[PDB]
Amino acid sequence: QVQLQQSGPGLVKPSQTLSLTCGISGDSVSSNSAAWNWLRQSPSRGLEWLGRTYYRSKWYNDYAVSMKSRITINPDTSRNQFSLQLNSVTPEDTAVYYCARDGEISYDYYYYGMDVWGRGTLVTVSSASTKGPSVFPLAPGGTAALGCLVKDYFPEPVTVSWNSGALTSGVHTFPAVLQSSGLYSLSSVVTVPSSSLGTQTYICNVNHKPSNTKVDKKVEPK
Amino acid sequence: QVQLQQSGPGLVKPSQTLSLTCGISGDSVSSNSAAWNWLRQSPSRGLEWLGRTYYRSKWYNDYAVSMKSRITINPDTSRNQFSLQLNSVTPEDTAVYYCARDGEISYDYYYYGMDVWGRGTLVTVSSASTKGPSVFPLAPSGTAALGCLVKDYFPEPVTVSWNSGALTSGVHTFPAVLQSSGLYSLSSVVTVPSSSLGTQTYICNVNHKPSNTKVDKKVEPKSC
Amino acid sequence: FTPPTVKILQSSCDGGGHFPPTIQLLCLVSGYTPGTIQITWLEDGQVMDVDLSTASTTQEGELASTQSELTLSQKHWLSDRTYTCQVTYQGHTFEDSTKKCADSNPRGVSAYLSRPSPFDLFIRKSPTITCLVVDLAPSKGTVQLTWSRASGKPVNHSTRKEEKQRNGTLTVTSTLPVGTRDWIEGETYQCRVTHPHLPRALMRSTTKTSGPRAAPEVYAFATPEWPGSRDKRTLACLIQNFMPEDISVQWLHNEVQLPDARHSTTQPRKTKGSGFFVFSRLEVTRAEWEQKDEFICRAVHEAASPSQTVQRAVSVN
Amino acid sequence: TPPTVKILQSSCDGGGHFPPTIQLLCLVSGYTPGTIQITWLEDGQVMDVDLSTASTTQEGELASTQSELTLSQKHWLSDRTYTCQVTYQGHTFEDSTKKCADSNPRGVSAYLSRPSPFDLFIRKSPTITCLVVDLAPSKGTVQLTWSRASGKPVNHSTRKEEKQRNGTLTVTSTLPVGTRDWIEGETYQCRVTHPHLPRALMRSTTKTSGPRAAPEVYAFATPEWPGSRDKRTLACLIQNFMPEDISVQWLHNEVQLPDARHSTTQPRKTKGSGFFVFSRLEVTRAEWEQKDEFICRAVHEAASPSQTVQRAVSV
Amino acid sequence: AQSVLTQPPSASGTPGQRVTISCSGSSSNIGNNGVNWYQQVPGKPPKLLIYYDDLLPSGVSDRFSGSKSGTSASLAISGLQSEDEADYYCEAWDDSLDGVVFGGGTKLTVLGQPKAAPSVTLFPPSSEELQANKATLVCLISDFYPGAVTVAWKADSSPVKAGVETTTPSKQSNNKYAASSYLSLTPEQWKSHRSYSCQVTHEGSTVEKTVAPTE
Amino acid sequence: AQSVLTQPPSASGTPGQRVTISCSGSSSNIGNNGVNWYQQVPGKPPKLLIYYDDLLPSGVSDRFSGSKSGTSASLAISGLQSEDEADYYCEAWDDSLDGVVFGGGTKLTVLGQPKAAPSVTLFPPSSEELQANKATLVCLISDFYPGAVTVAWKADSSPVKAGVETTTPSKQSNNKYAASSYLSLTPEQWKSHRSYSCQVTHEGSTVEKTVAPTE
Ligand SMILES: *[C@@H]1O[C@H](CO)[C@@H](O[C@@H]2O[C@H](CO)[C@@H](O[C@@H]3O[C@H](CO[C@@H]4O[C@H](CO)[C@@H](O)[C@H](O)[C@@H]4O)[C@@H](O)[C@H](O[C@@H]4O[C@H](CO)[C@@H](O)[C@H](O)[C@@H]4O)[C@@H]3O)[C@H](O)[C@H]2NC(C)=O)[C@H](O)[C@H]1NC(C)=O
Ligand SMILES: *[C@@H]1O[C@H](CO)[C@@H](O[C@@H]2O[C@H](CO)[C@@H](O[C@@H]3O[C@H](CO[C@@H]4O[C@H](CO)[C@@H](O)[C@H](O)[C@@H]4O)[C@@H](O)[C@H](O[C@@H]4O[C@H](CO)[C@@H](O)[C@H](O)[C@@H]4O)[C@@H]3O)[C@H](O)[C@H]2NC(C)=O)[C@H](O)[C@H]1NC(C)=O
Repeated sequence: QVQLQQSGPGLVKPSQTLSLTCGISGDSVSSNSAAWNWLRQSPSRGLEWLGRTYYRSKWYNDYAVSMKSRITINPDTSRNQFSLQLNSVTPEDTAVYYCARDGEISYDYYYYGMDVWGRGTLVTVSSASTKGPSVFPLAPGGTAALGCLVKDYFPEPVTVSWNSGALTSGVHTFPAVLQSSGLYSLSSVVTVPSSSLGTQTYICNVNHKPSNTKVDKKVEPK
Repeated sequence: QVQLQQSGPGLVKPSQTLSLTCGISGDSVSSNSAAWNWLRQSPSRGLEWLGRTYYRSKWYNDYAVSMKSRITINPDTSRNQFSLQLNSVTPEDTAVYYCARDGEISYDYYYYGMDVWGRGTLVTVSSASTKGPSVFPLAPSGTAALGCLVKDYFPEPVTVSWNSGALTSGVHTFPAVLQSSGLYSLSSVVTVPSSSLGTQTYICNVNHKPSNTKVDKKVEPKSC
Repeated sequence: FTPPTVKILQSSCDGGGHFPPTIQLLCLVSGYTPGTIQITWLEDGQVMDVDLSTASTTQEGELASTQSELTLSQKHWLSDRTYTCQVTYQGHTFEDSTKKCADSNPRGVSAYLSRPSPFDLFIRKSPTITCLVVDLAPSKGTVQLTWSRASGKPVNHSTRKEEKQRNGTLTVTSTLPVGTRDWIEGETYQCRVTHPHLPRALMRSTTKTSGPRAAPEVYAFATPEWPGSRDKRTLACLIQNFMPEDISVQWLHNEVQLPDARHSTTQPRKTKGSGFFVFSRLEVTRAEWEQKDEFICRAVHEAASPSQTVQRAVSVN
Repeated sequence: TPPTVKILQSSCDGGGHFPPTIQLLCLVSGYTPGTIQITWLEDGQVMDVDLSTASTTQEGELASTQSELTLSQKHWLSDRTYTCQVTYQGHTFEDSTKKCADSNPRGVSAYLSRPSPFDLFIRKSPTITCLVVDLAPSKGTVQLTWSRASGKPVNHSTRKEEKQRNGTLTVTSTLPVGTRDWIEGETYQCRVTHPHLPRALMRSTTKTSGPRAAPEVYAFATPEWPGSRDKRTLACLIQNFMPEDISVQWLHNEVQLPDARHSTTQPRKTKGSGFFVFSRLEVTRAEWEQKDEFICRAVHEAASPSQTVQRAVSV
Repeated sequence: AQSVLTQPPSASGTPGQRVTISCSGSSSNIGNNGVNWYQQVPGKPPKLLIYYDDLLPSGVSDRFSGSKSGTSASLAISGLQSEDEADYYCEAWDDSLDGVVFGGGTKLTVLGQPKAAPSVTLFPPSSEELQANKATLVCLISDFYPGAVTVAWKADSSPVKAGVETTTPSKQSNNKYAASSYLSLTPEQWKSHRSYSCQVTHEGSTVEKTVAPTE
Repeated sequence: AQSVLTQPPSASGTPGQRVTISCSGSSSNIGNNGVNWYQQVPGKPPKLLIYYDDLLPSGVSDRFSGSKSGTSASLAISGLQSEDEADYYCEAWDDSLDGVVFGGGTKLTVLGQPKAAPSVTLFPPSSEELQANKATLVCLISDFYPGAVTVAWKADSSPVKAGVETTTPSKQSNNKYAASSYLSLTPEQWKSHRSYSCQVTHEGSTVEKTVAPTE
């Protein structure tokens, strides 16, 4: 197997430069016979290719051109990773960014496709300061459902697990909402059918990365 | 237009070592997709492969058994040439030695053959003295014919040329002969019309390489 | 007053042959009488700022030596640029330079030169040859491609395409029109390619295949019904014993030449003993079945006569 | 503090070409002074000290020893490893160095066959060959191992490693496969390890997945062509099968003819669903009258009930 | 501005039939080079389906097919399913740009799916957040079909025309939908009213869910 | 002791016929690998004729053909000419030896060439060489075929016994043979006799050229 892992900030000020790096395992950035791409997706501009870097007898780069005047892709061959750097951002540069592996399949070969991808990373372009969530747990015949309320936070991944993610059964984390004063509000639901009210204890794990907020609430009835 | 020049001593004593050099013009020693071979030919053992040197991602060597104990072929990237060194020779090592290029003939490729050779060098194993030749003119009295006698030399090349390479028409260098004495004698004749007798002199250039002898003699239409 | 020697040394590679995270280049000017000695670092002939390098002079006894060091990221170095180190002493200019070393055994380049189709050469009477080169380093403007003729006779104007490939290669193709008689009467056409990366220049040659020309013998087919399965029918052609291999083949319908993508035609293949053969298949359709039931399989070949063509046909009666 | 060694080398020129002699330099730096011993190991063994030569500079507390070895371009390019070993106060410090490895070498190819329908069905002893070409010309370095998707053991393989004339190595191992196991799932896996491989290679083969369709046969004869009375050619079209793997033979007097006597094509793309091939035979006088009948046989997976199909033809 | 390869923004299906998606381009991309297809089930990353016009890789279903003629190409999905609703993307290598070129996207809808009512779950302003001063009325809806749900918040029997906001429904991995609505609140204007209601509408309509501070 | 590959020592053809030469190996060489043929006109280096099993390199006459089956191979020279008299060598690469392996050679003779009698030219001891007190007689024998000759020397009317040494004959670029005989003497004996004679006998018939002191 091969695997790609993104990382970087999710909030960039206008006019500043985004940086996101993509580490890989199961292959080498410096490898012949494959190539390393940065792509992006916004609902507005669809799915959009940005650049590529790869090594043969030398290091080569291919940019979108499109925008070649703001972009640098370039590999860190020691750490076995490659990094995208995009200058002078505006809101249009808000997207989910993907790193991906363009290489061959086999046999006949010569044929390339981007067959390996990173989870994606949400980068948002704004002046607005990054606020951490205010989190309120709430009180819960067929079944029962409780949950945590993650309130008023800026730029959003905001992912939530349950007691370090041991209960995956009947769990719905809802998308968020923009307010008139733009800030996001998200809420989650976990079900247990009455049953153990006092046998099972529930701590919701709330992750907002760009504010460094990990504060996990234990939900109690009443 | 690849080309290969051999060089090295014609004469080598018993138990000492032979050294020959092939310089390469038109390709490189270091070339991928080729390989550089030594072979030799005695009348007695026929045509026989010795060894090969080539560069893939490092330098590699391949030798025949038998020679393997006694032989080394080394590339010199400096002057673009490669060379053979054979230890402890005996008279059975007397042969003409040939350097050759094993290689492409492209298209489909993968198929190698030896498409390019050097002219050969005669390497003689003897405890005996390289001796330069006495050289006498052979005088004229068909049309006309005159000669050069290259007498008592060891070991063998003895090449001859008439008027410094100028006249190649009607010229025959004969094989040599060994007397039981052990030296070699050889003759070269040119055939010329006697209508040309009185308008120029003719000169025989003999060069015995491993005596470093070059001297010339002139051919005189003798007394009166 | 020894003219100073200048020599550059560099970070080496680890035990397994790998490169280190940075690459240091140390310029050494040794063996000189003191004075002004000015070191300068060029990159590919350009200057880079003095704040990436440091200088150290040491005067021992009568002689003198200066060392200067420049640091490079692995990436810059593997970007294969020439770095020059250039000293100024007594109005003279000395220099030594360096780039990374050549692959000892790299790939490697393929060059294909086509002969013109029997179709093209006989029918359209606009025959062309193509030169193709694959697996060149993906940098444009370095490759050079020239056409010749063994007779040294002037050649037509060719047309070039350099195209950068998906797998980080470059493919160049030039195609040439050839004098339509000149092909038939002798005439070797030459294609010469040079690149700095190539050790020798690449020459590929092309010409009329010398040999024992014999004409083709055609037979037309179709398969009996496999009824109830769909519609239509399938038909194929066996054309054989021709010499040399060069052959074009096609299918018409009431003098309408059917697109190449319609019929699958094989490549001329050898026979045990003498001759070559091809086989070509065409699946017809029920519309043209009734429309006219005749179908023609034509072979253009050098040795065919009169017109260098042999036709033939078939239907279902 | 302990000191540190780095090695430096003579460098290639503008054109990126080696010089005739490679100098390697050990720099031990940043230490307490006193006893400093430097050894040079070639390939892990001590060297003749004559072309190895040391020296030591100091200012105040800073102290740096340097040793220097010269190599010929030939020795360096012989792929040897060079270790600089520093003995200081009864300890050892190390740096080794090798020629820098190629950036874009080719590179090695590996091919894994499927067995033939003939091999499976008729003479029931199928096999697959994993073939590896363009390895470095040195033996005993390579490791080739067979294995199954099912975790079940494998039959013994056979292995050849044979030096090619162009300076490569071709290593080839064939594995007997179970004539049953192949038909029920069963992916076979071929795996090669060599020092010159960045990563291990693996190829894996199996029965081609798809909608099995039997072959259709059409035999033939040619209209006699002038000047050859005694030489007549016979054809077989075989179409719309699946998967593509197909064996084909010809039978005179109910005996299989040498596979060299006829010529089949490679199963190629149909425009529709399926695959097709064509095969020709060329017969003569003697064959004319022995009996005149000729079998064109195809062994296919979906062929039934016995996994073959044969059509007969004559003249 | 817009993309390079052209593909129709919408395509549709019925659970048994076969639908194709169009991809048009130039010679610089589809003509001289091969075409790839990708499937995107959003919030997830793209997954490769077809490569060099014809090919299917490991872990892919053969009902997925592809074709190319000249400067255009087609992706054929046959015998559809529920999870087949996805954004579908084509791309080729353009050698006059030196670059990868994508398609605009084609959203693939499958109708003939049943009509499932929503599930309206409500909660009272929590144990905390009252000490935080103001509070909020939270409504969670799930598992419906169309994505057409409109809310009118009614505090007591009186509808709230200000202080409210709603999302636009977002897909679920079993191909149901997800919505949420929020009403900002001051506990003064909370405990000065008696009861509450969510009031959804799913097509014709569904009913609400109601809670009061009767702990 | 002899080559690893075996070829017959000699082969014969009549002009225009088709002659073939065989080469027998094992599987480690001829079985597994391609076979080359080289042609050698003595004193000149071998020249490649056939490569891999059947392939002819540029600038090789198509009269030259080759084949390989199993563990052995054949070279077919078809439509023989006179310029084809040569030594013919086969070689293959050997994968048990990791080495190139050669055939012992086949000398091909083209039979039924016209019988040609020698042209003898004989030279007297030079202006020099008599000081140095040794006199040598030189008989050069020029173009003769079958190619066996016998030489006797004559002092006046009598035979000369010792002081004589003779070439074993050598083939030339016109495929006819050359030779030479030498007579060692003491420069008194040169004046001590009236005339000296070289007599060459070739097939039946003897040529004699003869010279005498002073002129
Ligand atoms: C990187 O990717 C590039 C491009 O993506 C790859 O380049 C490909 O390399 C192939 C071989 O190196 C090329 O195939 C060749 O095409 C030649 C000419 O094209 C044909 O023209 C003739 C008529 O003149 C027709 O028959 C064909 O249909 C084509 O139109 C062929 O002449 C050539 O040689 C043949 O080989 C076959 C198979 O062995 C023989 O049976 C036959 O005798 C013949 O000599 C071969 O088929 C391919 O075109 C080329 N792609 C291009 C140019 O766009 C690189 O290989 C990739 N590099 C790496 C390192 O992966
Ligand atoms: C220098 O050294 C050697 C000389 O010995 C060369 O060796 C050859 O290298 C080739 C290129 O990699 C090898 O080509 C492959 O051969 C394979 C196996 O042979 C076939 O096996 C199948 C199944 O048993 C049979 O049906 C066939 O008749 C053969 O027996 C092929 O499987 C393999 O695959 C093909 O590639 C072609 C490319 O044209 C495709 O068109 C085709 O569809 C298929 O994918 C391929 O042909 C060759 O075997 C090998 N020969 C030997 C004796 O080892 C080196 O290449 C040389 N190295 C250099 C750098 O020049």
